[PDB]
Amino acid sequence: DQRNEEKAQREANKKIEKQLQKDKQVYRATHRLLLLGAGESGKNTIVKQMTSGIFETKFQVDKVNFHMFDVGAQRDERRKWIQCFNDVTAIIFVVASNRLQAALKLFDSIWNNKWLRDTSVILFLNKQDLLAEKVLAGKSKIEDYFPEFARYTTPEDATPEPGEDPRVTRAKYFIRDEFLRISTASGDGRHYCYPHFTCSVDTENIRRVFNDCRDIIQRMHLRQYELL
Amino acid sequence: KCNTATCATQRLAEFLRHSSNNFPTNVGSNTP
Amino acid sequence: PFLYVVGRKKMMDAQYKCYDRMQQLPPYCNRTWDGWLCWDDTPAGVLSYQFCPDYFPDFDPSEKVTKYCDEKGVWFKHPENNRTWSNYTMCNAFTPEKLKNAYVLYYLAIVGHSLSIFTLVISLGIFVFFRSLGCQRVTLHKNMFLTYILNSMIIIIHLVEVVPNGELVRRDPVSCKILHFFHQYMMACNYFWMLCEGIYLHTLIVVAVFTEKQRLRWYYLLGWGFPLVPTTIHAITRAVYFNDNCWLSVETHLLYIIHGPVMAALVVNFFFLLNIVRVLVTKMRETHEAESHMYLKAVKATMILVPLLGIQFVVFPWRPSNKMLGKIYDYVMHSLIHFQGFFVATIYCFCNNEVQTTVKRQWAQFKIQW
Amino acid sequence: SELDQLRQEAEQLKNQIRDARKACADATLSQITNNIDPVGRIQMRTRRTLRGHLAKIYAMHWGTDSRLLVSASQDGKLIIWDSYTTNKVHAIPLRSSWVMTCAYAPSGNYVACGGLDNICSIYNLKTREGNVRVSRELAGHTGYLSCCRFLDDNQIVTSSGDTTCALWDIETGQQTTTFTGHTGDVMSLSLAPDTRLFVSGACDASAKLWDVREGMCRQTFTGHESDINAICFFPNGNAFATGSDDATCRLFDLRADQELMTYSHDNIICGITSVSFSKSGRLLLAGYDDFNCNVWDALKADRAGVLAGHDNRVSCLGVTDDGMAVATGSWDSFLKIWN
Amino acid sequence: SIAQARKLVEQLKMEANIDRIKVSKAAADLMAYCEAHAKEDPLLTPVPASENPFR
Amino acid sequence: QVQLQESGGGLVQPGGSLRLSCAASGFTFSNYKMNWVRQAPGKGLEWVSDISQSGASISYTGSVKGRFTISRDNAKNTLYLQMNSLKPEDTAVYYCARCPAPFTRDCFDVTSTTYAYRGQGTQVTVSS
Repeated sequence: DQRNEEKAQREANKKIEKQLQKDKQVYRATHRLLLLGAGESGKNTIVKQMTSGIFETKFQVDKVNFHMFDVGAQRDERRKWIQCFNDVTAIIFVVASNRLQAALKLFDSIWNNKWLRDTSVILFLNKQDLLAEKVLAGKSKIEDYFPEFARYTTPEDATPEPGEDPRVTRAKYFIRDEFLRISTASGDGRHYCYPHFTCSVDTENIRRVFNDCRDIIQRMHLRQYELL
Repeated sequence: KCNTATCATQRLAEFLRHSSNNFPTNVGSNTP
Repeated sequence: PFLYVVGRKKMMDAQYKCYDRMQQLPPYCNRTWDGWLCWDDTPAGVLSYQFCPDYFPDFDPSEKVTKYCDEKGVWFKHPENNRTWSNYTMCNAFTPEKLKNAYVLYYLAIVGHSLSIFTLVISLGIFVFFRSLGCQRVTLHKNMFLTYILNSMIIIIHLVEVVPNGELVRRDPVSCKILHFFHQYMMACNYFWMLCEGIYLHTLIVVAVFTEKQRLRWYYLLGWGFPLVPTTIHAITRAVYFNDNCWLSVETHLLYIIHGPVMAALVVNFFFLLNIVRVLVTKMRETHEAESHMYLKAVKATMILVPLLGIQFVVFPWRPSNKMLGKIYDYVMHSLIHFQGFFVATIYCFCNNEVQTTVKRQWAQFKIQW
Repeated sequence: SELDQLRQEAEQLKNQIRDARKACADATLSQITNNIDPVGRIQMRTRRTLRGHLAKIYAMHWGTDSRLLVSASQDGKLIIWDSYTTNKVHAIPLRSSWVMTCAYAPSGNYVACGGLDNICSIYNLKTREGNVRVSRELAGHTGYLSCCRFLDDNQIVTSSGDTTCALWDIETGQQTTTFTGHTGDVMSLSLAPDTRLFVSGACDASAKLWDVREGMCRQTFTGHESDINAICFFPNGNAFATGSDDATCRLFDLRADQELMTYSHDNIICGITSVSFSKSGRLLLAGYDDFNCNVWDALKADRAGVLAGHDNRVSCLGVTDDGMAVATGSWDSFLKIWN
Repeated sequence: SIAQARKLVEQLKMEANIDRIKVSKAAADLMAYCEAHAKEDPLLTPVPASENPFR
Repeated sequence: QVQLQESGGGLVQPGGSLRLSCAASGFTFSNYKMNWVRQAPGKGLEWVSDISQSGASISYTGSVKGRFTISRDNAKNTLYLQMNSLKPEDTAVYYCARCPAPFTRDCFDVTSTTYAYRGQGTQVTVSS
């Protein structure tokens, strides 16, 4: 009869709703991060620390669970599957250091994507030792590939590099300023960029990600209260 | 005394009830 | 006549205090005991000023009494009786001007409270109607609007039925005591609920930002259940010790039983606001934002949090003795207190971007259907 | 030194195709349907709203009985709702949190889901022993899954994001026929009513008609200016509609080899995310990125109405087989039924 | 390198030889199909509230 | 159908001037962004320059900055890259890339290995 079927359906729906609530209590307690970057950027070294299309890396810090997804295994074209990563708390970007211009254009395309305007990006300027060796050897040059280093002046606002020579600091902060100019050229106060100078053996990267996620969530909470 | 800002409406309410409908002292003559 | 009996007892109590102080203390007018307040012997003193005795409902502490010695004989003599008499004509304390100021203050409360409920029922109706806007913060907002309407509704009916009618107070029904008891609890619920969102805002912006989920079962108990304890203690203490007609009075110091934790709760809210402002200042520092525009944004953030946290009660805690300062305190403090519901509803419901955008979309949706 | 000859031959063949298409065209659809009564303003209201999803809904598929429907969202859950009573019959926690599509078997025994894992998972629902688990995990695609459709209880067609569509075979785990010829990621596919051909809209602004039995492209349709995000066969089976990112919907014909009509408005510029047809094939309910779906008169290319009830962009919509109602799913984790 | 061009050209020859009827006949057939099944479209022609399940 | 046909390109001495005009067809010109991409032999595809819709924002890569001058003729459906003072490092096959979506500035995937809307291209080489 209809009564028994209705009662069974209601019981099953109540059980399924209880399961949905239980799963929601743990879904909102985990932050999803998209690890993206150009090839040979050293992100695989961070991944290996802990074919398919998405690699899941579950790590936690300060009792907070983070869910980082590596997108290796997909094709080069990414204007379609990048729209799925719009609810992620942050988009980790790894840049190797014209290999830099491709990364700059990729970050530019990410920044003004209509579905990625809400999401903020964490910038990881990987391979600092390689940049220092390249700029110290003198075999190649950056002025020819960027006609702005000649007139560029070191930002006196921040240069906390005690053991680093002036030239390596100039190159590092020039790359950081090149990324930041694109980031802040068309921002609307809804998303921000977090540059970070990390090597290939830095164990602090997880702490950097944790702090940047904390700042992102704090700013979002401030925005929801209309304080900012 | 209740001079705190929290008990401000009650103080105004007490003044109206005690003044509009008097609870005069008549101090002018045969009074201290 | 309990207040009259209470006032009569203070007259003899002050007489004993005056006599005790005179006994201990070892062109000279003889000391004479005045009925309301004694005058110590003075060596030809003219215009000796002291504040009004205020032992009676008519008198008020603002005005002060005076007399002179040896200006005529040794003491001033009243022409009608040819006997010593002190001038209390300024201690009347009920003048056409003093009554006029209070009425413009009472009618301001009625207009403000009526407008506050008008802006809050629409604000509460919008939040419950729009399910998309629903959030953990919205549930606290709904409770603030619910406790704002209830507090304002009790206040307005108290000022149009109980206060104007003296016959109702004279009989002192047991029902009239219930109205004041609910007025105390509802007003304490409103003030204690301010601390609840003061904690929630501090527990979201500053501390434990990562953990979005937090149980609200302890917020409801603090908001509603907790204020019952100070209110039920006040009811017991007043009845056994100091019971007036309809329990409606402000003279007693027993009112701090319900006004003590409320002041402490709002003091904690002041500390939370400073931490949030410090965080907000730090947050915009890392963006390297211009300092000239930085100050204006910080000022706006503090001002919009003034009505939500009920922060004005601690910025101007006690009344001004001077008449001009007193008039300013009365016209400013009541304006913020009586219009607090209007300010809270306007800022958090009539100005929110998400609330506005949903309204515009739904209104456009309605116009297509019609 | 044959590159120039090959390019010249390709250009000559393209010119011949264009000339053949021009010869077969004598009167446009607009000048042949301007004698019928317009449908007029239409309006549907949300009869049911289905809630319970935590993340954005990317796909939904009605059952063949117009009673049950499945929905996939990015929180790793497959909820099988009951449209009539708004009851959740099933809730399958997927092992992948990035499911991009879902399907319902014609017999209702199985369901499918695929996403950013290049794996199509088949879940058995008809088994009743307290457990509902994945039966077969189809692997072999390189790009991400975009849309999967069931031909039978043992055959499923998948459209991956590596310019390849494949015809699978459950209970074996290996493919049967692989369709190649696209130059961009395949975003959607739709099976013919008679289950012998299927079109696929890729990111090359072109749609190809494939033969399931053989595995070779029959016709290629061009005319769109951007990536095709959705496709849907006409109920007659001799036509289909394409929803692209150039804010225009175009209706192609399988016999004339060329487009028939376009559905564009100057006041809206948004990519079409989903395209579906009514039971009679007169209305074209195509969702948009501006948070609502627009109903298009296929015969007259005039907008009959708009369904504005979604807070976020509609990512999937589908009319039931009997045409009783149309369900649209947006990115705000809300599933709505319109009648 | 060179195989993809040859495959594209051969597929073009396959697509060049298909039959293409006059577009007027296709439009007439589509219009006839739409008008023939118009009475069986609840979305197009409204169905009474008694005869729809979603009440 | 989108069909970007290029022009120009030949054996010229270093320091010369070349012009590459792209004949756009099959789509509305003044709705999309345009880019310039070159593929040097033995190397991957690289991005040369881009011009926004209606010629509002003009930007070049570091190597060619201050050298080339693009121009978008919306009416005539063409796009130029006025080369001047060429260098033996500019020998590459050049293509015009149509930008994937209209009225959008994200403009993804331009330098991908297989891009559907990219033009055929012409070989530009410099030697003596």
